[PDB]
This record gives sequence, C-alpha cells and structure tokens, in this order.
Amino acid sequence: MNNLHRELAPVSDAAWEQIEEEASRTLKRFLAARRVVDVSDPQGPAFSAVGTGHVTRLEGPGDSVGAVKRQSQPVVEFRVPFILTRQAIDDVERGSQDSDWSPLKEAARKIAGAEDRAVFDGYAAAGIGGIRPQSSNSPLTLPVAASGYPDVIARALDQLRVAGVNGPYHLVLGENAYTLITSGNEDGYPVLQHIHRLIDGEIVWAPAIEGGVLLSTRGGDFAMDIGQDISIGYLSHTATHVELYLQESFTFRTLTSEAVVSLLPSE
Amino acid sequence: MNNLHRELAPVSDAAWEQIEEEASRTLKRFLAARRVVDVSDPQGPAFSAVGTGHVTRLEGPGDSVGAVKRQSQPVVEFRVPFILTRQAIDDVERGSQDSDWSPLKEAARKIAGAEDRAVFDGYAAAGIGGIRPQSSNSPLTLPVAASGYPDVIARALDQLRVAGVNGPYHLVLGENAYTLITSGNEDGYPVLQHIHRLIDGEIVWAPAIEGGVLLSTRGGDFAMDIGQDISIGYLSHTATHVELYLQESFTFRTLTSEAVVSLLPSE
Amino acid sequence: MNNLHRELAPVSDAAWEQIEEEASRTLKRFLAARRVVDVSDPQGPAFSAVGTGHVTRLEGPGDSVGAVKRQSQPVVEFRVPFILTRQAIDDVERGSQDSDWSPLKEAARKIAGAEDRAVFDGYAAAGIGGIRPQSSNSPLTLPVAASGYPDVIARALDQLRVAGVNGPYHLVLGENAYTLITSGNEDGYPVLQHIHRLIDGEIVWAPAIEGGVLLSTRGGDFAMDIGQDISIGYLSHTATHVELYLQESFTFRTLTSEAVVSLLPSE
Amino acid sequence: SGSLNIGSLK
Amino acid sequence: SGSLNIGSLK
Amino acid sequence: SGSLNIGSLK
Repeated sequence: MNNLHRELAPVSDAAWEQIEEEASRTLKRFLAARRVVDVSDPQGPAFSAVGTGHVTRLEGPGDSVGAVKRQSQPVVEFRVPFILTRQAIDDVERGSQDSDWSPLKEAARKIAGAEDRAVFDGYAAAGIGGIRPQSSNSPLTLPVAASGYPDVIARALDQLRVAGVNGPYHLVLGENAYTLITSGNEDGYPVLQHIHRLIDGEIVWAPAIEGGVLLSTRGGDFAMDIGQDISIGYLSHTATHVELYLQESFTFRTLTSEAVVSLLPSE
Repeated sequence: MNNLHRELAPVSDAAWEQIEEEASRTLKRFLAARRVVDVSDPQGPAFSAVGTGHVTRLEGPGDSVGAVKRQSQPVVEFRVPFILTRQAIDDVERGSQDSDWSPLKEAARKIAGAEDRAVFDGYAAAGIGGIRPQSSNSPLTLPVAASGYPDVIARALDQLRVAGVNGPYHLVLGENAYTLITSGNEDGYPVLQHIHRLIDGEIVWAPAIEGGVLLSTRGGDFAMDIGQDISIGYLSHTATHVELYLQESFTFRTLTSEAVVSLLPSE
Repeated sequence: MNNLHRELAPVSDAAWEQIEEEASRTLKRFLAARRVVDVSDPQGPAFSAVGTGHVTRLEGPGDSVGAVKRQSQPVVEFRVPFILTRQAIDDVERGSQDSDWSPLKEAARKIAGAEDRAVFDGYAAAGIGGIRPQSSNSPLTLPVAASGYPDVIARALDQLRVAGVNGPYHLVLGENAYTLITSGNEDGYPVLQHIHRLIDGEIVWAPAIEGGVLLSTRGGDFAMDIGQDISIGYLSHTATHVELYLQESFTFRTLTSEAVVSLLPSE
Repeated sequence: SGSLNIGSLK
Repeated sequence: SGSLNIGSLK
Repeated sequence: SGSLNIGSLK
C-alpha cells in the first residue's frame, strides 16, 4: 500500500486495466509540453525541491562570520478528482466494451491543460516562470491568414540564429493557429511544404495554449523534473459512485531564455 | 581545481599539512554539537535543500485543479576568513615547528561557535529552529552550587521518562556550568560520581552555549545534514600575507521536541 | 603550462567544461567561412608564415651575383577579451545550470565576425586579399524580391561554367538575403526548390557579411592555413571578475580568382 | 506502482 | 578534496 | 591543449 490506496477501491482488475488504457491514450493525445521539453525520469515521492545553484546573502550569525542560503525551486503537486458510476466499473467484468469513461477523459484534459499552461505560460504560485514570459527574444504576432506564416516563422528562426542558438527548431501551435495552418489557403499556395522546409519536425498541437512557440530542442534549455508521473488514486466511494483522482508532481525551469521565441495570437 | 582554489595559494605542501593538522585538532576540541547529534556523511557541493515531507495549499491553477507545494529547509553556508603572514608559511619548509597559526585557531573557534549556536540556540535567518527553543518540555534552571546538580538532572531525566523517550541520556554543559561541576564541593559531597551514575556518558563541554541540555541519543531526533564539511580555501595574497577561509555547508532539524530538556544558566 | 595560462585562473573544472561547451556551440553556429573553404589542420604555435612560391628581384650583392627573395604571407593573430563575474563560475560547482555566459557569447560573435570578414572581404593590414575583392568574374547585384533570385544564381553559375570551373557550387548568403530567400513569396512561386535545384548544397548563412557569394568547392581554390584554432586563455582576475580571451591564429589565401562570383547587396 | 508511465513524448 | 573530514564525533 | 577543436565545418 502506497498513498494511492488502489486496493481500497471497489474496482476489479479488468476495470482497472481499461481505465489505465483510456487515461494513457487521452493523456498522450493531450500532452504537448512533453514533446519539446527535457523530461527526466520520475524521481520518487520524496523528491521535494531542485537546487538552482545560486545563493542569497544573509545577516551574519555573529563575529565576522558570513552566511549564504542556497536557493531552490519547490515541487508542485496537481490533483484532479473525478467520479465513476460503479455501473461502468461492474459492467467491465460482464464483458462490456463501451463503459462510460467520460469523467476520466475530462479529468485527463484538465490536468494536461494545467501542466501545459504551467510549463508554457507560467504558474506564479508554484514559482514557475514559464517558457514564454521568460523569453529574452522579442515576441512576434501571428498573421490572420495562413499565407503569412512562412514570413513570421523565418523571422523567428533568424532571431534564434542571431542569438547563437543551434540545434533542431520545433514549432508548437495552439488550436486556432494549427487549424488555420492545416486548413490550406484558397490561392493554392503551399505554405505547409515551405513551413516543413523551415522547421525540423512535425508541428506540435497544443490545445491548452494560444498563439505559439518556436524553440530549440538541442537539449539543456528547458528542464522538467518529474517527481511523480500522472497516476490514478482512490479517494472514497458510495453505493453508486467511486471517487478517483489524477495526480502528478513536478517542477519546471527555463535555463536558456534566448532559445525560444513566443508567437502571439493573431488579432 | 574546485571552488577552494588551493593550488593558487603561495603555500607549500608541508605548510598545508601543518595548517590542516592544526585546524583539525582545534575544531575537534571546540566542536560540541557533533557529539550528541546525528551527523550525516557529506552530501557534496550541489546539496541545496532537505525535504521536510509537508505541503502547503496553493491557489489553484484553474478549473477544479488543486495544487500543493512541497516544503523544504534550505542549506546554509558559513565562511570565516583569516590571514597568515607568509613568514610562518615559508618557515615550515625551513624546518620550523612553532609557526604562528593563531589566526587559524581564532577562525576555527569562530566557526565552531557559530555552528554550535545555530544547532543549540537556533539561527532564524537560515530557518534553523534550534534544539533548545524547539523543546516541548519545561526548562529547568541550573543551581548556583554544584551540590544542587544531582537534584536538577534527576528531575530532567524524569521529564524524559514521562515523555516516553528512551535511549542513552547525555548531558551537555556550558563553560561556567562545566567548571562549576568539575571543580568539586567544599563539603566533600561526591556530586560527580552521582551525576555519572545518572547520565550515560561523559559530560560534554560546550564553550559556545550557556546553561546546558539533557537529551536522548537513541537516534532519529536531531538530524544534521552536512553538505560540505569544514574545509580550508584560498582568497587572495599580498607580498607579506595570505587570505584563507574556513567554510562549511549544512542544515539542522529538530525532529522530536520531547527528547530534550533545556537547562537555563544559574541566576 | 603554455601561453594560455589556464591553471592560473580561479575557475573550477566544471566551469571550464561548461564554458568550453558554450564557446564551441556558439562558434559553430556563427562560423560560416569554414564551411566553404579548405581548412588545414592546426600547425602549432610556431607557425609564422606561408610561402607563396614567388620571388622578388633584389639589388645584387656584388660582382655578377644575382639575388631573389622568396615571398610569403604572414600569419595573423586575433584576440578578443571578455569578463566573467566569478559568481557564475562558482555557481557551477554548486549545481547551477543557467550561469550567465553572455560575455563569452559576445566575444565568440566578435571573433567569428572578424574571421569571416577577413576571409570574405579582406583585411589589408594582415595582407589578406579576401575572396570577393580578389574575384576576376564580374559581380552581380542581388534583387529586391526573392522571385528574382533564380535568375541571378543561374547567371552566376554560367560565369563559373564559362570560366572553366567545375565541382560543386555553393551559395553563401548574408542575413538580409538569407531571410528574404527563406521567407517565401506572396505569389506562390517556389523559388527555394528551384534554387536547390541549381545549387549543390544547403545555403550557407553568414551573419558577418552583406550580399553573397557563389563559389566552387572542388578544392584547391581557397586555402585557410590554421596555426592555432580558437582557444580560451586567461589574463587576470579581481575579487569579483575574471579576464579571459578567445584567440586564433591563421592566414588565408585566394588561389583561383575565377572560381568565385560575388553577389552585391540589393539596392 | 499506480503510475501510467507517460514519461517523455519527444 | 580540501576537507578536514571532521565528520561525527559521537 | 586549450583549443576548442572547431576545425573544418565542411
């Protein structure tokens, strides 16, 4: 028994397997920051802070003794609860293949959105700066039409090159920008082929954010330290419902501020 | 080369050996808290914080997502500089055996006193509570005469026993209390033999503190996490002097508040 | 110990490794001439001149004795100093991953720009003619719009073909020309695919120069003799700063003047 | 135990 | 390197 | 010793 009191839940093994498969699929579909960010192996439940290497001067203890305090970034824990109806859970053992896992999918969407917004836009309460607000390059506004995309991307690339940043360049686009770029132009311009000539991978789809980001994936610029990966735990149950939750524990740091350019949503 | 730029100092190998021997001797004579406290092995220069296991509720990121921040205690660094005259250093290679290492001894005394006062009386700037102010037992005042010592110690022991605390019981006394207890009584009372019948070790001498402490050394109550042990580093030199420093890096936590009784200095 | 007195710098091994990694990355991102020019292996610190094979007639020593002096091109040394704050250096040993290496990056940019401008535009003081001013072909002006690029490149290629020059043909473009060619056209013309049909490699990005160059990389036309590759050396330090420098030692000769066509920046 | 082992998707 | 290795004196 | 060994990038 660990803090996820899974054995206390009135949930059969087959129902657990189906729930885990659904959660993994939905999270992999929704998680965008993990595709362009250095993700460490899970460091365990005891992992509590990451040392930044910097110090802060203190008022001295006394006679000619100087003191400095080491600085660190704390780890944050995200939890999202959801409720299953106990009819979907019991139907699995009876051979059901269309049990209602919608609350689990909504919880997965919520937690993935929270994680993505913390990594990209920042979470001030947890001490997470965010990739975009902590960029030293000048932000660029996205165009209204898709034909304007090759012009912006190129300029963004130039900034990276002028900053001395190397390595593959990856583009992350929000829902509106992604659907605008992928829906084609009515003038027959092949903007998609030109963009894929400029960028070094598939365009990443990010439902949680607005606008976009062009960033280097050489490694060592954006560190995501994982204490606990997303896992399912049990809270309580009634005669007709079961309380579960999705939980993760992580911290994020931006190490190189010149390795990312933030694209603002079009006006 | 590490942060202690020892190879940049105009100091010969023999002088380094003599300096290290003197520092080790003086520190072992002056360091008192390390005799009654769980001291870990040095954890390296990167060691920056210790996780306490507790969490603090945050304002949520958004839609039905709850967040908690892990709590930790930061590591503190103590540095004390001292100056040698370069005549004592050069005389060592010429066969000197009475080179003046007084500044080194004074620096060792200063750093040992700072460490002891942080561990026993607390250091608020570094987040160190201290053993005595974080005691849940009622403090006892020490007597004016040595004959009163067996009465106080026994009562202190009773408190520990009433608190359910087990394990060997050790007494740490400041300079005045130690010299009063060891100087004998003029009535022929053997208070020392009675005290050694009550306590489970040698009395610890603590020049840095006033009063005393009676505490259990069963283990697991007072944790001293060492990042860097006391070491000698180099700062700068002139034609006739060398700047060195003594440096240590640690954090201290009191885990069991009922396992110590603080004895106040006599009035 | 060599002329780069690295052991005298108050810099730890980890800080040295991080500094060298950053310098290598930034230099590889900024160095453009080395991608289209024959670069020799480093010939050592004693390498002082390169013999051109030609002679100059002298006034004779005396009775019916004729004298000729061998001609050579001297080697030039480039040095760029920069200052680090000693807080970034010391933080590395404490686990820092975002130490400020901006002065190093600016020095790398400066030295790469000086090297590139010497190789392409020439450096009269060092006796370096330069690739572009020493071209026997007629220079071509670049167009204002990207659509005009296939017309110019083709004509430039024709010049090479008319000159009897063979081998792969490579295009080097300055920042404005590169960003204009890569930003696409608003008429849907695929100028990039046509250009890559005409040229025999990736377009080289040269932040140091204006305009461009189309040149053959068959080998034996542009010789860069390296005495000392770019290296980091130490000058001096204060209590809060360290003086380092980036240094290189080389000479450059253009051997075939008909193997390059210089493209002038657009007006 | 209990984790989905999503890890890195890069 | 450079430490005095005082450690624990208990 | 001390060089970055950039060499040729062709």
